[PDB]
Amino acid sequence: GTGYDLSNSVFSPDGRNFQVEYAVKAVENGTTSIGIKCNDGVVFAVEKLITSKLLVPQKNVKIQVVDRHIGCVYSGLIPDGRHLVNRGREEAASFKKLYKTPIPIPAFADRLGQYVQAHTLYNSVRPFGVSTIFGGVDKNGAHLYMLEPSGSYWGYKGAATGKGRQSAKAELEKLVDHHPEGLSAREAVKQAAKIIYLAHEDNKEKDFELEISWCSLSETNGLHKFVKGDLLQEAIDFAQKEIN
Amino acid sequence: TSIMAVTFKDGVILDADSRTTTGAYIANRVTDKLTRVHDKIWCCRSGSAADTQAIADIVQYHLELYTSQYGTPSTETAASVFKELCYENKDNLTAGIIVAGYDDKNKGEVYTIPLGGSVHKLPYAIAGSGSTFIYGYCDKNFRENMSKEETVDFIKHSLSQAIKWDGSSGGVIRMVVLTAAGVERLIFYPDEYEQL
Amino acid sequence: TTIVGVKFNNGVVIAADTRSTQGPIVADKNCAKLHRISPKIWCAGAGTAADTEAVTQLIGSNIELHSLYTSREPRVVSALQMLKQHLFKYQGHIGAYLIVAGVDPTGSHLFSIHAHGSTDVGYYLSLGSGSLAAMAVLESHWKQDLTKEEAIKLASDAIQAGIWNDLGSGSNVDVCVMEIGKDAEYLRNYLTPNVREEKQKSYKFPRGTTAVLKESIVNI
Amino acid sequence: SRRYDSRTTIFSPEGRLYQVEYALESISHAGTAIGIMASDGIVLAAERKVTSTLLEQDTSTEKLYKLNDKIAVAVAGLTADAEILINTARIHAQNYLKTYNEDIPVEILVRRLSDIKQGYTQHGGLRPFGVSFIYAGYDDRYGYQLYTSNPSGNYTGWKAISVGANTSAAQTLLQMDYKDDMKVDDAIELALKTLSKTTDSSALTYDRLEFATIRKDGEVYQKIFKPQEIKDILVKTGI
Amino acid sequence: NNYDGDTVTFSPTGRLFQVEYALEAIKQGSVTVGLRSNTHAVLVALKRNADELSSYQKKIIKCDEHMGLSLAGLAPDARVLSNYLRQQCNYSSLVFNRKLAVERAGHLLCDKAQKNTQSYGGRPYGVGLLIIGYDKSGAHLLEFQPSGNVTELYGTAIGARSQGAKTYLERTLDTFIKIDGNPDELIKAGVEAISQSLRDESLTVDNLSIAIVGKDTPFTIYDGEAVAKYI
Amino acid sequence: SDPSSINGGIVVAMTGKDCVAIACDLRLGSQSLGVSNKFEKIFHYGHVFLGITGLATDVTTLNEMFRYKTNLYKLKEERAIEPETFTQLVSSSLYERRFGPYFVGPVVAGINSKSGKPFIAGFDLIGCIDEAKDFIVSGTASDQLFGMCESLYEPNLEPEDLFETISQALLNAADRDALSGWGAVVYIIKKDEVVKRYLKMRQD
Amino acid sequence: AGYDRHITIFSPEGRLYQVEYAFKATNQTNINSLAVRGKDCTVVISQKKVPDKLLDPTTVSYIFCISRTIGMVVNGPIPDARNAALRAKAEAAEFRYKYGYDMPCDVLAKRMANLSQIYTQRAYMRPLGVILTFVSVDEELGPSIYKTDPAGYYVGYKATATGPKQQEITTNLENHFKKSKIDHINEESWEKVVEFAITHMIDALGTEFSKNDLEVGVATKDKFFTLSAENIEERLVAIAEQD
Amino acid sequence: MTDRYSFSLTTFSPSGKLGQIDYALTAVKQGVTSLGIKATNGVVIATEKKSSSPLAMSETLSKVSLLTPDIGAVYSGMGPDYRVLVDKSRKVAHTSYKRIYGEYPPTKLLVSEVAKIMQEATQSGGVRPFGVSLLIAGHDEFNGFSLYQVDPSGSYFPWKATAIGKGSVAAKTFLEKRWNDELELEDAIHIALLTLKESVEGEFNGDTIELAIIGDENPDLLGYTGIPTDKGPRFRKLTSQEINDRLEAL
Amino acid sequence: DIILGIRVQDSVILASSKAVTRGISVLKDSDDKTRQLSPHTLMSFAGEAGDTVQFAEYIQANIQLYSIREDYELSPQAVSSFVRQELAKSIRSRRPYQVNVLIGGYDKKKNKPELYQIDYLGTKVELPYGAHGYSGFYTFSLLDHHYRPDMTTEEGLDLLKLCVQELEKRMPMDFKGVIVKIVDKDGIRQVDDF
Repeated sequence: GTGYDLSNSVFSPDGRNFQVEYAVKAVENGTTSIGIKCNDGVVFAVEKLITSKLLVPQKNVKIQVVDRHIGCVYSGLIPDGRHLVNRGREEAASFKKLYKTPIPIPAFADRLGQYVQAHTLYNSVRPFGVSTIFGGVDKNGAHLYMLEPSGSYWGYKGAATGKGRQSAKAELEKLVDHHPEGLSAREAVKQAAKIIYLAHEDNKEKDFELEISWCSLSETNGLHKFVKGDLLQEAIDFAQKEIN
Repeated sequence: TSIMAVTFKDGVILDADSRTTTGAYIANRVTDKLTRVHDKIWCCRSGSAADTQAIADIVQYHLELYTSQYGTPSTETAASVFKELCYENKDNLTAGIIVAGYDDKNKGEVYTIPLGGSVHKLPYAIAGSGSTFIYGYCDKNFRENMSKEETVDFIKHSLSQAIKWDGSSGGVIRMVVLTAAGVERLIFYPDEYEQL
Repeated sequence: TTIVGVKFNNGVVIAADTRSTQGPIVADKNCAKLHRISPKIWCAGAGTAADTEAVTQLIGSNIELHSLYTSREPRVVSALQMLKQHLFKYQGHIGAYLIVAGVDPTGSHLFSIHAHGSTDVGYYLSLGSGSLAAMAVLESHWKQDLTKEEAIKLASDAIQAGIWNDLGSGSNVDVCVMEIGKDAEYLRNYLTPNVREEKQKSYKFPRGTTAVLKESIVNI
Repeated sequence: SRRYDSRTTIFSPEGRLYQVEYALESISHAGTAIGIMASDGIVLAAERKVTSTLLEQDTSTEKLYKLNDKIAVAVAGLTADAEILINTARIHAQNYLKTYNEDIPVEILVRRLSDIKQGYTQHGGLRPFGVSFIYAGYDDRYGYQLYTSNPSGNYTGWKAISVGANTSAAQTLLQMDYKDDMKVDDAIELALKTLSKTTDSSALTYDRLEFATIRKDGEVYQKIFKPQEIKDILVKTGI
Repeated sequence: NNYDGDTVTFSPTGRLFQVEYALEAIKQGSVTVGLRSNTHAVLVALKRNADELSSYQKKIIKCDEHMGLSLAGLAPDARVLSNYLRQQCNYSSLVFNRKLAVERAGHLLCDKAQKNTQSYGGRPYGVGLLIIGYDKSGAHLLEFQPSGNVTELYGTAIGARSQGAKTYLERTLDTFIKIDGNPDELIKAGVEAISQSLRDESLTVDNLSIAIVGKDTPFTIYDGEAVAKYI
Repeated sequence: SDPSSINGGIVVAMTGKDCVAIACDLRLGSQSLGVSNKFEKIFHYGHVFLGITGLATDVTTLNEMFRYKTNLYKLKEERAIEPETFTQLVSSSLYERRFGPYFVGPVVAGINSKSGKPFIAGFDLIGCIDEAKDFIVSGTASDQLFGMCESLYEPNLEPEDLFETISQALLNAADRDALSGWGAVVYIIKKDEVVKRYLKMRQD
Repeated sequence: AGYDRHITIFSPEGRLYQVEYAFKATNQTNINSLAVRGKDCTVVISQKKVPDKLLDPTTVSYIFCISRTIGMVVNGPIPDARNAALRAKAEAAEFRYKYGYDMPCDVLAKRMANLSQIYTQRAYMRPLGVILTFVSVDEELGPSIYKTDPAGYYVGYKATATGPKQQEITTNLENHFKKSKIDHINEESWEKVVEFAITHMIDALGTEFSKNDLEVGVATKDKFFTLSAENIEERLVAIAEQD
Repeated sequence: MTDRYSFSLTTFSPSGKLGQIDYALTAVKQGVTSLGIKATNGVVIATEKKSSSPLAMSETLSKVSLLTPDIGAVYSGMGPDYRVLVDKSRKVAHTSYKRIYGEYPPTKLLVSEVAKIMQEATQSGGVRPFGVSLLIAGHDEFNGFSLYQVDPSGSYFPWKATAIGKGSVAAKTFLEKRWNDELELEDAIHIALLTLKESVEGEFNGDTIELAIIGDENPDLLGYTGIPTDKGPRFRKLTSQEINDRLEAL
Repeated sequence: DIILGIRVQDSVILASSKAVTRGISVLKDSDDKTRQLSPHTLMSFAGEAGDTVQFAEYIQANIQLYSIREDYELSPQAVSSFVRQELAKSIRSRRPYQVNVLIGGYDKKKNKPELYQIDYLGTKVELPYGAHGYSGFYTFSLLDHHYRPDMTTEEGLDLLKLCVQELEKRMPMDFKGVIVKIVDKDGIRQVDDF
């Protein structure tokens, strides 16, 4: 459908906002990132493609923390994701200043959804070219959400985005089938690494670095922390072992 | 005035006299100083009547807006909203507030917000002009986790002395009992508490 | 000024005197101090005469527009909220002390608003210089379950106490009775206990007593 | 939003303002208005375009307006746009009286409106006013003055001018019969004769006519003719 | 195509052409090379002149005693970004008495550059920057792009023919990353890298520009006779 | 200190039998110094008369304001403003500046062209409509006029008898006020005509 | 120039095409809903489609609790539905603050419909492609259904349906009201009204329902609430019990 | 993010016509018919209420609305525009006139304010004209009963009787034959119903038809007693029962 | 501080003191406290140190701008009405102009002289003879005694000599004489032998 896709706020005769649909095409080109909701927290994993050996390992972090209990991972236009996360940090700080409590994840997800959606209202602005998997632990459990360029978001047992989303979603579905009682935080980290490695088979042309993050009540006391050192290497070893 | 809030085993009781004075004249002798800012969050107002009423109206609007968006607030959140208004306008609004509320997880909570705009969580709180005369009595007699009957008897004794010694305090004693069973309103007339 | 409101078993009655003073001088001997905010919501104002007239006229405009917007009979609470929020916004510079009374689909109401934006609910109220004199009568004679006649007599008697005992109150008694089921009846000059007596002599000057320099006809 | 902008305030490749030319074309389809300046007064006459037996001619004042106790204007083009300018003209006339305690000179009032019309023609991106005015007024300096202004913001002084439909025919007729030493009563005839010839209807009748005069107590009066008064002069003038 | 007229339009394939065109402006600029060891970070910039009657336009800009950057593309945009970077480094010192971290400095540029790629009225910065600095975490090197993407690297090159220098750095990565406490040996490595990007010219005293920052070395720029020994 | 007492002056309005009377003194001064004996304080906007007392700068400012407002009213309405409508126009205009108020006390007087009944109304400096059926007073000598008008005035005075009453009330009140005097002007307003008269009075 | 189809301005036929296209956006979720009024309650029944196994069904809701007494079911894209819900929640709270009493459902429909009109006149703002159905039990009017559409139009309803199969549901409601000759469902409790609404949703759509296929909101005096999956299951059991 | 439509979307075409005004007037022509008739002692404004669905409570959607107690308006064209435009008219009736002069505006001045609102949309940047034509009927002590039509362009004219909307041409022809300067209000209502009966295609009863009149003051609708100078609204809606009674005698 | 003005049959005579005093000493004894607003309109002013000249020169620019714009000289009535409005605007502004002015002009259309006294509040009054501040306390008794509308310019100047002599005799301050200007049908001229 041409003619109606040159502007951001225009409905096509079918009611479809094409520019937002084109923004989704930007997301589908990004590196695959997933989020797994465990029985007491959430786990985030992102594939970081190694463009060249000259990138210093472990410095180009792509998972972001908001306040202290929300972690955000996104795929698509990385600058757009940072713009969205910068707003979330402002929204989270504003909520804490006025209400004194850390912003609830369902409340935070709405704050971001209103912002992302507001970018589809006017033709003087462009839609976000990122789908953001975000979540954390709040007063009433763990929450995992996923935004879209249109501003739509839902709660997920496990979310996947980026180029390997179709591959990753297959293994996320297997996790919920095999573990309906709830997956443990430590096992979720190992499974998160395995899913990213499997999803990378859609990007075999280039090497990648796995980055994991997670926020569990029992293990981080409800705060968002990165996987590093021994725990990261066990996940990498497990992911390679299953691949081999 | 004389406002008071006492946590007890099943929840929290807010209490106050009913007299408001403009000098020696009692402008209204049956005032209701207990204000509902949310279903199970109530506040006691002392100081300027215009300022406290304005703050209570704005806080109720904020907590109503909070509930529609982020679920039911806690008593700590209600006190936080009070602090921002009382603190960000401390040079204009001469308001001292006692916020008491009930929620299932934390049971009864009491927050006092003195004239400065700071927030203090307390087992029991007393404010108003008449409170100064019962600082010693309340401290000696307050106990943790008293029953509803003991707390009401404790509050009746406390306010009867605050009413006795303060000219700017008197009238009927109005209580609001916040518990899991709901909100209960009690009133005690001078013939009931004056000869305790 | 003397103003009283008396809630009775099926409505509310507000009364006021009709004397307006500029210091010790009586500028208006028959000022109407009861103002409409809507057909069945009425306001009586003490303190500055201009602000009470002006504040009610502004709120009365907004009540009418809001009533047309919502297609509903105005609430006395809406008048109270917009009235107190307006007064609070000006931090007491608008020296309007008001008794707002009326009937709405939710019953009969009687509030008093102070110049600083504070409000109180009551079954009988009084404002003005004669408030203490009027409240003495209200305290002595008010009772639960007053009939319309008892309330009108009590309200008028309370105003009379201010008229006789307060220098700032006098002349006549204005009464407005708002009952839940029927229209508000404005009893202008309900009682006129201060009718002036005949003068001892007639001061009709004989024509030509005044000296005139020039006479002219003015075009309209 | 840049794609939807029509670029109102731009020059044509041959140095013309497109929207002002189109606004003038709009005015050429409006009812004719005629102004004639006589030795002892000014005559403003206009032809109502919208007409029906159910239209209230008695109070349908839509082309002749009073700006002051001394100035009036006849309007051709968008009636809605004119009333916006009419009210600013009235306010300006009172602002001048408030400041200088004298009645505003006609040229000063005309210049202010023409400056308002020109503003929409050069900046702001909004469409021009589609109204032409004929100002008839009096002041101590120049006496009886007759001006006309158009959407472009240009204004000129005239002895007899017509705006609206059939200006070419109306102007030619005025050229043939206008005598400098003529009285108002002759201007009453000339205005009606000119309209009766350039009117697009079969005949000219009192229901189609707006008519006003400015004439000299030794003080200038404004008379906006009521329908019965117009009907009287139409018989006297022989139309 | 009609999807490249403004910066607020996605193409049917999800591409922002106006940003791609800004990236093309960098490829027209002269090659500038960046590399670092654990102790020192070095910028080597090839400077170009309009005519042999003209001076060579400067490529290295100093933001602090501990931070600086080289540019490729629209020099006026570099001044806008370098001035903004100075203010952020300035703000950190005044308000915190804290040297702005190079990583944090890069993210501040990323946030500023992105704003022009999402709202109408502005344009992407048609300049790529190599930011080097030394802070309490060691030497750093960042590559900034008009799209807002900022990458921390061992070494890199931007500008015309930068692929040759970039390819050399990849082969030599195992070597120059170990040059600790020997500033002049890094500069030789960088100069040898940028020499791989020369097409029809040779480095000269006036053509070449070098900068270095490290543990004890404040950000210093070598131009003219100063770089005579490295050529 | 008090702006309303700097320039002095007084205005009085009385009602009769199908006629209104409005009168004022002609003194303008600077406290003790009398500057002008021709400073008229009564202005008409058609068939409605406005007498403004108080600060002379505010009296002049409001005259040009109400001329501005009433002139625009007659262009939009195509009819002259009636005394009752004008009374609210004055009231709102004075309140529009509650916190920057004009130090003036106006007195509206006129006969409604349609109903034909006399009308007079008074005001404070911030616009309290003091509508009276008998008489209105303003200015420095309001105390004197109140007692003087309250005794002489009687209902339903003929236009000839009303002139004697209002003029005598004005002259005797002005004679006992330091800042008022230097001649007075009386308007006798009837449904069909208006008569303007200048009174002989003490020039000290 | 084809401006008329891209911004809210009149076309040569006098039509606002962008508003017409916003109506098409409402049906893109393929969710059907209906609202009925009882004697003292209002019930909103909405289809709940969760084809994705990774979704959390608890969060897939198109019914919003605007106020304590007012509820709203939206038809159309969720991002726009949440935009209207947040604005409605802000409007209702502001109304209570300014005017001292809870906002009536009809006033909120009017307030939200006036906003939709502004988007339909200003070229800056696009219409929201959502249809908002406000339900409550007003303090004066009793049970109330008010449906707003992207054009800025709104009206009260005896019972209303929305979605692709709106016509099919409406005829069933039309016939039922024709035979009963009354303006409301004559039941004293909302459990029977919910069972009534679910039965005609089943009949009109001709599909069996499970507890996960429905999302139900009930408006009563002084409270609007949404039924949980377990509460909806009880209603489904009763329907299968023929009573 | 900012509002970037600071330019006018209504502009003169090479033929001199304003495209958006003409299209706005077209939307009125497909609008539901409405008419007004001015009688010697009142004005009657009528229209038919076509319902979106039989389940819609048409009583909740009033096409005839009160602007001031003595002024009422009916529309033809786009319903939403009339609703917001009426809200503006009621507001400006207070802010611009009543709050200054203490009394409600006359019909001529209120129509001018409404016309100014419509004209502003015809020249201001980033807006389209209102797609409604209003028939505003009112009374004032100096001009008496008056009936005005306001167009999307902001132009307004006074009418003895008029009809706007789908059947305007047929209605206006009918009104010309029937209208005369001797009509009483009871006769105008009879003529209004007869004219409206021709336009309506479906059911013709009190529920599908909406009438309002400006006539004698209704002190029973005033809501209070004791102020003789207050005499009550002159604008009155005829309830469905009242219309149905007159239909039986039609 | 002396500002006097007398309107005679054919002209207006404005006299203003020459002294300028700043605190302890007299800075200047030849100051001209007047501005020519138009060829036939003259404005004398007195008041606070800086306000008098800033206001007078600001007024003169607007009157000059009007004259060039319409190629027409404002009448003295219009100029005084304009000047009064600015003083009225300022008296209730952030920093009022504390300036008292006399506006004497010749109306070439009515062929009559005009004298207007406006104080810093904005109180415009037309007088046969005017004065500002305490200068009118000493002079009005003489002017009330000797003034007649039909005086010639020579008689008017003789009357100003009496008014100035009385000011010299009884007023404590030394105002260093007066500069006298006459606004006539022929324009504005200064009397040097006074």
